Amino acid sequence: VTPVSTA
Amino acid sequence: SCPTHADSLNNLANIKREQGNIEEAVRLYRKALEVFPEFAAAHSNLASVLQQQGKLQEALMHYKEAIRISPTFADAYSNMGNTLKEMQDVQGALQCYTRAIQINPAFADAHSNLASIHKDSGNIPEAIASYRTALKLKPDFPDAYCNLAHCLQIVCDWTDYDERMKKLVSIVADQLEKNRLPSVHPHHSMLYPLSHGFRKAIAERHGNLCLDKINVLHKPPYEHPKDLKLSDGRLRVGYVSSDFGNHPTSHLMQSIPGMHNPDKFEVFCYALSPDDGTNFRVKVMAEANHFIDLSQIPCNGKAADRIHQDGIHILVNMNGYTKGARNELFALRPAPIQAMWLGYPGTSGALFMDYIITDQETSPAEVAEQYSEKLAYMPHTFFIGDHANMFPHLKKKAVIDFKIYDNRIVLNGIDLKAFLDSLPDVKIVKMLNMPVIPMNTIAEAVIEMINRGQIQITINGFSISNGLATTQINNKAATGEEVPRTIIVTTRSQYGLPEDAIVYCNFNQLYKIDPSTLQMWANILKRVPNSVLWLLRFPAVGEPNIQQYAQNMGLPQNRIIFSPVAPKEEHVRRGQLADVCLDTPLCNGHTTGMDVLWAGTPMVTMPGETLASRVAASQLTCLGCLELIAKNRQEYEDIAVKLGTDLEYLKKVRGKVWKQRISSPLFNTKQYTMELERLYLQMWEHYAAGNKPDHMIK
Ligand SMILES: *OP(=O)(O)OP(=O)(O)OC[C@H]1O[C@@H](n2ccc(=O)[nH]c2=O)[C@H](O)[C@@H]1O
Repeated sequence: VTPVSTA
Repeated sequence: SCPTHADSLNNLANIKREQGNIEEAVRLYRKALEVFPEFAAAHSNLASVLQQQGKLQEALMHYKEAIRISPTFADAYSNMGNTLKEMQDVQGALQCYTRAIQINPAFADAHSNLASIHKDSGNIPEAIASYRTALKLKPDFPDAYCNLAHCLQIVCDWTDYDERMKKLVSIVADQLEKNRLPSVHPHHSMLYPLSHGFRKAIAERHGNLCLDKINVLHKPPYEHPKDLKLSDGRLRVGYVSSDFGNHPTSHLMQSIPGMHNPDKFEVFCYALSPDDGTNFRVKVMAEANHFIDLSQIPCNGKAADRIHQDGIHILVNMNGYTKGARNELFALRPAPIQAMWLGYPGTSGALFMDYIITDQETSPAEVAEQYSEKLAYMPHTFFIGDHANMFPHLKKKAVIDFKIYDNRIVLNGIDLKAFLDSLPDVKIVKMLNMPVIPMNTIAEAVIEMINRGQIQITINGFSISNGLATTQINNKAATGEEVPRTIIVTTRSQYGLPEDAIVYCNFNQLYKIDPSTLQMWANILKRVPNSVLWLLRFPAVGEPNIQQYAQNMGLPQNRIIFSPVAPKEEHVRRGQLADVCLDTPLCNGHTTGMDVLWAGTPMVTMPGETLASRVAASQLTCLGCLELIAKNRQEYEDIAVKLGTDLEYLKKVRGKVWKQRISSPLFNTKQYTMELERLYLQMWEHYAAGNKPDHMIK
């Protein structure tokens, strides 16, 4: 829902 | 027909595989299976090298066969699972892992793999549980240990922290020296005290995973252009990202493709992900000279072809090792110059990347040895944000006096001025300058809306909206896809912050905090009495852990206040309520740095050694606030404490940020693009002169 930089 | 013949060919292929001659290993495995088709281990082995080669469709078929032949082959279930996972079939992958565990309750790997699915889904306690099981079953398990270490990091469990770190470093050291793929992920490697040529080597080693997957395409080197004649005097830049859509990277650079000068540049945007329907994706599509949907071209060879045939001079990697990346495209090397930019905060370690776009404060030349790429310097900061464009309603504010504080009750809105002109008793405090509504009947109606928790009110025909209810008023405005069309009230009381306190905030995800950082903050909080710390439930399960270590450090529960994660616009906006922001030194706030600075909230930072720990300093340098950059932990605490105790100095610094955020180059996307353009042209002049990449440090 709240996007983040992910590996 | 002979099983002993077949067995030999398997042993011979296992040998060719240890020496990384994967090419030949396959040929042998395949002959082993032509001899004896019911050979379980050959099927399994062939499958796991096809998986390395990215030939997942076919690797799966051979795993299925391995199982058919040897139904108790727990190990083959687990690897099939991994193949299905890479094929985006998480449902069926999970079924494989569970099925392995039923067959062999004692088999560690399947437990670990199951934990990996849980981690990816965001359910972290269940991930921890399963990792722990795996480690009980197999106490020497680097993959599971490091993955668990990361989960613990995420929830801020710091049990046996110092010993845990020494072990990670130890595990990586051992794997690097035994020429194995490290268990720590490059995108995590900045969080641990790694021996740093280590971080570079971990990255390098992930780069190799691509080489293996592109070799099977047997593509000859591409013929790169050597002038700008075909491209009509224009330098062709391709941006490659999986994040043209609702993603931090788009919140930083969505305005840039449109700002390129069309006389000298032709801009291609290569999307790695389908249209998510958001305005961020709309804009890029509408403003880039060319927009190319590579999610429709899933084969890496055909995609690289397309890049080459479009005629790109500089290909920009905005992904590094983040989710969605397809570095195989860069490994194929379809453009003469290829640069890392913005989206990934570290080196790629890979040979196929030429430059990293950074700056002198983030990556000083002293530390060039951290990066495998050559450094290319932007003149101020390589960081940029779209806040001027996304949130112009926060360019000016106004307050309500409820007894002159700039952060207790705050109004923002495009039509704020017009509303204030309809009010009788507005006082104008000078700094621009800040209007102050006095406590009249109007002020009370606003406060009542906030207290009763109502959506919105009307006053003199203007719409006044409750800051906590914006997704109900206009959902696109909440996400940052539209500028809000109403006046928006934001108050401390909304978030349970004490009206008359010094508020120190940090809005980053909790994984960026470590026991030293929390110690530092506890120090600051004791020295500035009445102050509070403002953190997010990011994730919520991390909260009780912090509360715990906080009380251990002698801070009553009430000195740290946790809020839920907000929609993008509310999140940026509510930074205005803070007094100072305390930046995590382990891994800085990046997008979050820009977000807190746009609210005009000063931010104390302590630049570490890794790129990721220097970005905040770099942002502040550019803004022109050297007094917020600490040389050490003692200095950090001191700056923070001064800001909390010396109210005159606070007002001065706060005012300086509020002003500089417009007047400095930090949020100026036009100037940024132009600087970036100059940098591109340097890189090209250099290449066209027949040179291999070297540092562009101006
Ligand atoms: O790039 P960073 O490392 O600085 O940021 P992350 O990758 O950790 O992701 C943060 C994203 O989450 C947004 N955000 C923060 C708090 C909140 O309440 N809502 C919210 O949306 C940040 O804006 C950033 O995009």
